Amino acid sequence: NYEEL
Amino acid sequence: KIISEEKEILHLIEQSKRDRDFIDNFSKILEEKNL
Amino acid sequence: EIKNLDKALSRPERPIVAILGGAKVSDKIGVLNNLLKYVDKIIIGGAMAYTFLAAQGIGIGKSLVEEDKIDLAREYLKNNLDKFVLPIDYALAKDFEDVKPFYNLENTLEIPNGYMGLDIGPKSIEVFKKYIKDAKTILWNGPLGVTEFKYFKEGTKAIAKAITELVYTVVGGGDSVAIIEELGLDRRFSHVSTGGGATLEFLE
Amino acid sequence: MKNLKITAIKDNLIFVEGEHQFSFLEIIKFSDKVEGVVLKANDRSAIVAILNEDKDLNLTVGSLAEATGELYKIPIYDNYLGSIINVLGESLVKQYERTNVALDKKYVFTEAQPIFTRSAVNEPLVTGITVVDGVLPVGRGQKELIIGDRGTGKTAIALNAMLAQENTDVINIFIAIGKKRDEIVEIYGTFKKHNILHKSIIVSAASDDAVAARYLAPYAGMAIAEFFQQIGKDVLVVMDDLTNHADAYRELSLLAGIAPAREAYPGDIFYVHSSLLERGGKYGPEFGGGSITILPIAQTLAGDISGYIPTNLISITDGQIYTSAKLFNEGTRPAIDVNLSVSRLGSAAQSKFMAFASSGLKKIYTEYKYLKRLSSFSSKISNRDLETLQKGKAFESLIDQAEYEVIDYETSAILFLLLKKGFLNFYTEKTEALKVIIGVIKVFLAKDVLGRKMRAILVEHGIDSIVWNLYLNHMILPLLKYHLLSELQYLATNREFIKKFKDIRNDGRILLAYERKGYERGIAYDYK
Amino acid sequence: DPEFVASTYTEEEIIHNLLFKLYSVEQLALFTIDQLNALLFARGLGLEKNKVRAIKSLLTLQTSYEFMEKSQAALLPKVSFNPTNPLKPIEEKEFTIFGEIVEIRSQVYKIRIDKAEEEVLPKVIFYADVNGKEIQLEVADIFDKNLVSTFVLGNETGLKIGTKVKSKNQSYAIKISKRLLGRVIDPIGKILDDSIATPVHGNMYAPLEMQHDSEATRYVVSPKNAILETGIKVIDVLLPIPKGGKTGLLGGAGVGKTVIVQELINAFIKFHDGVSVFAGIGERIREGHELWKEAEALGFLNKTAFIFGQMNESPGLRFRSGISGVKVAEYFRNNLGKSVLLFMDNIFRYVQAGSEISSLLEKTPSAVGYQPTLFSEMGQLQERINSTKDGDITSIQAMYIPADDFTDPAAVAAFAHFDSTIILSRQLAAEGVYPAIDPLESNSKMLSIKYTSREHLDIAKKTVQTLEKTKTLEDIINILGFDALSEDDKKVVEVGRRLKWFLTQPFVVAEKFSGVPGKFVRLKDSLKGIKTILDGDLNHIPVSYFSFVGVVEEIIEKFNLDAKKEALKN
Amino acid sequence: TKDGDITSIQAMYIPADDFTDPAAVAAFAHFDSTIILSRQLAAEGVYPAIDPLESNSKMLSIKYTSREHLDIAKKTVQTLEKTKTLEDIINILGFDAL
Ligand SMILES: Nc1ncnc2c1ncn2[C@@H]1O[C@H](COP(=O)(O)OP(=O)(O)OP(=O)(O)O)[C@@H](O)[C@H]1O
Ligand SMILES: Nc1ncnc2c1ncn2[C@@H]1O[C@H](COP(=O)(O)OP(=O)(O)O)[C@@H](O)[C@H]1O
Ligand SMILES: [Mg+2]
Ligand SMILES: [Mg+2]
Repeated sequence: NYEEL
Repeated sequence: KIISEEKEILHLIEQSKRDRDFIDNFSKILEEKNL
Repeated sequence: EIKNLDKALSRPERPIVAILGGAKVSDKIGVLNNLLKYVDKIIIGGAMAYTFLAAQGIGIGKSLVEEDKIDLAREYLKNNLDKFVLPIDYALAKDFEDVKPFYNLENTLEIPNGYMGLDIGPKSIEVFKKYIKDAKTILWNGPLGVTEFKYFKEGTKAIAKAITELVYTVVGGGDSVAIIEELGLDRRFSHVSTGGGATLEFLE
Repeated sequence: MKNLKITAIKDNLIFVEGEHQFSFLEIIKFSDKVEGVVLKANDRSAIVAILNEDKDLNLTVGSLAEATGELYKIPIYDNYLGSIINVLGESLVKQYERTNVALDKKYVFTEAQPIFTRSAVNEPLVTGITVVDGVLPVGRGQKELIIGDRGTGKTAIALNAMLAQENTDVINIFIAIGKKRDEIVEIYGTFKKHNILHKSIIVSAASDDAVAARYLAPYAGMAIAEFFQQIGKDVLVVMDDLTNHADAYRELSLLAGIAPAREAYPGDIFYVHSSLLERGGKYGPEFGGGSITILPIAQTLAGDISGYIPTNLISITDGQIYTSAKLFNEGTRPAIDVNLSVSRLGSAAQSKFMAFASSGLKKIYTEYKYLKRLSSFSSKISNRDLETLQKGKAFESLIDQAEYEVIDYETSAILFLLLKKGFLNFYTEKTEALKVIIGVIKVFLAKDVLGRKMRAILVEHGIDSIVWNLYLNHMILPLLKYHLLSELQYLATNREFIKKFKDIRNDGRILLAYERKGYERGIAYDYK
Repeated sequence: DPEFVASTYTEEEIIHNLLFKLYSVEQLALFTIDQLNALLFARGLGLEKNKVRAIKSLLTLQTSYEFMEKSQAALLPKVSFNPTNPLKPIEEKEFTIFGEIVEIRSQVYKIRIDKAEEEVLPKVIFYADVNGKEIQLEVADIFDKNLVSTFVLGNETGLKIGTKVKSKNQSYAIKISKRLLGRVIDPIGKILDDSIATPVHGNMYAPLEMQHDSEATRYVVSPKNAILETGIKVIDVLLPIPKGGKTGLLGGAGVGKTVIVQELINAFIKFHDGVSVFAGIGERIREGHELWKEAEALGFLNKTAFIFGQMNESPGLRFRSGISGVKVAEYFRNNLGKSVLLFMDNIFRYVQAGSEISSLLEKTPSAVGYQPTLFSEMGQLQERINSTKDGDITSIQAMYIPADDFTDPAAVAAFAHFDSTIILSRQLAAEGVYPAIDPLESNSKMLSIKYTSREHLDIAKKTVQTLEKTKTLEDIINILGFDALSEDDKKVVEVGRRLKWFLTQPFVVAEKFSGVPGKFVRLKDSLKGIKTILDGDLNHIPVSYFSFVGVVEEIIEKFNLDAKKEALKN
Repeated sequence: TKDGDITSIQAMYIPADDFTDPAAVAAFAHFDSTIILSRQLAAEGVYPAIDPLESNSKMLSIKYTSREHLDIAKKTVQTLEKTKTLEDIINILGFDAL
């Protein structure tokens, strides 16, 4: 996921 | 706006600590006055 | 014919890597869709690469862009992020004239004002060669640089040599077919499509 | 033309009076054959050291002399190769005839070329010694000192280095400073026997030659080397030895009247060696495109490397090969101290195959030496200790070779890889298995046409581990297995030999047939 | 006013200022591995093989106050450093003294003066012209009014009796400016990096003139108070380098000093964003060429000023290399207000050249044949490196100890000035341990509470204690076997082994030998890793995993990956 | 020369038992065979007091002797060196440590 990065 | 106020306060604290610990100008050291 | 566009588009052997060389971000959108749901690792070169750099927030200088699809690039990076390999080094010139190139030695990502991007630099060449070395399928489509200029065609010849010296390589673009004909790049590629809109539809 | 006259003769040094523009080391001519160099000078007088003497001419007070105005220039002649010569170019022992038309004249005291004329040293100079080739690499253009006590085998190492160039394109120049004449003649005979005489020059200044001649011999040798390098050649230079050269210079300086310094050597004893040794290196195509490799020799007293001259020579050179008397007593040949020797160049001076073959040999040797030293006191050792002892013993047995024995670069690399794989620990104290292995590998790489192809692949191509493993498991191991069985019969009874050699093709029939037809040991294919 | 603020900056200044650009984390998540690695290499943090770790490193570098200060200043009109007490160039004179050579020898020539407009001064330079080549002779002794003695600065070939010489009654001078960066010269200013000898544009300064109004000015100095960050785990944790002091690199031959020197040059130029001056004394031609070529290749050539007194040059020329390097550093601090990291190699050769010059000029040798003015000359060299209001001059000097004799007079003279000594071991290098720094023998004066924290001191003390104790116990292990240890001794030995192997590090310059990419480890990361190892947390990992890594997490990740592969294999 | 041989046997004196004396160093360069006598061995009663661990000979080559002689000489010198090393251990740590 983009948000996890 | 690049530097936040909190980080500026931290930098001021660190610079004050450095200026207190290591003194370059000898007129900044407390002297006892003869009486 | 069908042995590449149809037969080879069903059960590719991992790892699979694709190269798209073009000067328009909004000229290959659909291709991305079928590519991202088919191929994981993709090289991107050209003016659409500079559009992607503008989307990411990097400086672009006086390079040609497509301001309409900036948010489209942001969306294609947000959903999938560890897929694309954009170049780092960019040979630059003051204007469109093919003059002796100039480089940004420090912070190679940034493109300063008064310069436009036309071709990738030696660091980008080396990193692309490193990515090419570990591969099993090659799908070349278009020039990552600007082939029409003499002082801006080193990238295409270097990547062609890298793809040919070392697994199956092919060509899937009319511009790639032209570059191969003008440079002799059929040593490793089985065949070229030159489909244009037909190639885009077969790749969509 | 003569304008100087002799006024005194003290300590074999001539004192000349006359009005001239004297310069340091200027040549003063006393006759057609006799000449000297200026050590000190005034506005009207000078001190001259004679280079050579003539029986006919007897120099006295009042004899006239001519000041040439130039420094010493050595002439280059056709028959220098395969010859022993003076510092003046006279053929003491020659193999061919001299045309008497000099090809060139070189200044013996030329300044070294600056840093922009050099190129990176990246090619291996094959010494012919396994331990030097693998653990202490020497590259073309690298000055490498050989330092040790008397009778430890330094001259032997240098001679091995020159003999290993039999099949290469390197030119050998041997400079003898204060050496015995019989030893020089024996070295010339050794050159002749090994067919390296046609490209070797010896510049000889014996122990009873004039001191100026002994001082100038290395400079003349390096001038000849520079003549050969300026036309793009590779040259290997051996100086034997620079301690005698320093002694000769000290004698000259003390006789002249120069104030003594540390150990009574003149003040500039470091300069005369640094300026001499910095003239060797690798050069770019615009400045000759050649290379000069220097192997100076230095003698220490009871292992004391703290002397002035050894310290200077260690500070100047790129690496040091130490010869130990204790290792000579222990039976090591050559008695090279690996723990003390250093090579700053490293794998940069090795081929890719050799670098891959000798990755971690120094660490294994160090661990083995530590364990062997402590073995006389310890009682309990782990299994890793047993494997370390086996590998170290195999390494010691591998790096031992006879005198004037050249071992090929690729043979050394293959032996190193065999050791690293564990294939050389079955034998012990016999060292005939390793002898037949070396013979087989040399014949395979030198005679068999496919062996020649493999040799080229190993020389100019750096192969990966898989390709080398395929080579080892398909041609080397079967040949070694068959010939080890055929010449060491009891080896088959060894459990380790049977274990390591149970998954290799048994090609004994065809190789026995080739033995019957008379093919020499090592030719596996005759596909002409 | 973007146009106005950009009007005060040259195009090269904008190119440099593109480095100090702030990137938001939202943008940073969208970069690729290749772009992140390019950014890290441009900012000197070294390559990273993980995404989130690279973003964290970039954010940590960007969140620093100095980086934010530079980024904020990069969007403002140029402010010029106003030089107080600059270096004044030499004055313009004519050739006022004329004479000729009357006595010759090896390296020493006597000059008789015929036509003089003024009396000759000590240390002035006489110029001679032979075959279109210029030779400089430095004056040593003035015997009477019209007779002096001189020694050559360079090559003495071509000099003879009656060679006319002329002098301006001035010491030797060199051309200094910012254009000296990226060029290679010798102490007297001769070009050494090309055959056509493209000149260096600058002003002529005399390196032997200090330009002090009074001696009291030499006591207006600021004692060292700061620690320079190098990115090397062992140096940062155990041997802090003073900023404005002196660090000695000691060892035998082949220990690896020059690789450390190159790594420190690169780290100072890239990470610390400064100016580097290299002064080779008795520099081998091959090593000088190699170091120049790798400086060009690695990209720190354009910010380094090289001075090379070569090994084959006269001792007088070899002696002046340190003075010329010090003068260049003084110019780069006083005139431009930039912190300079000055590198010296090799100090032993400087001492040897001084001894040679003393012996040549007929002076009575001191003990062990050294010059009577040994300590005086060492002080003369080392006393011009200091820290003043204008900036810092840090020195990192490599020394060769002959036969490991630390009581040699040259070494005894050198230790009088070193603020931190880093001693390399040939045994430790032979074990494959690099950078092969001996932690027990080396020590730093900056590992106190005046400069470091309580945590740093505690970690350093515990590390040294553990290493000494495991060194003691290893002999017992070797003799009596690993079983003879007690229960606590086994844990101590394992912790010590893992600590010793964790201190190794791959350098970005040493990629030529082993082919392994280098790394840059911050002080906090090294402290956290050593703290984790000291507690015994990673005692379940084989020792082979601790070798040549960057941070503590790499070992854990590699061990977890190997365990996963082993679990999948069966 | 071809007219005949001149075989030289020479005795060299070592002042103050200092084998680094310049005269000894100069003489070492000319001896094909070098035989060094020890004062400690003579004190122990060994006669001749020849120290084989300090001497050397260039006639120990395959060009002049057989393989067996070379092997025997090398083994003898190696054994004497090992014994000399072990005598220090015996002297300090006693005999039962071996
Ligand atoms: N590889 C070798 N195997 C066996 N003997 C060897 C070997 N190398 C040298 N020797 C022997 O060692 C002795 C010394 O040889 P060499 O002339 O090389 O010594 P050196 O160190 O130059 O001595 P010196 O001080 O007399 O010049 C000779 O007897 C020679 O035969
Ligand atoms: N960090 C390192 N990694 C690998 N090798 C090194 C390292 N540092 C030094 N070396 C080795 O040292 C050799 C060069 O020695 P050098 O740096 O000149 O040491 P010194 O200058 O102290 O003699 C090289 O061959 C290299 O292999
Ligand atoms: Mg010899
Ligand atoms: Mg060094």
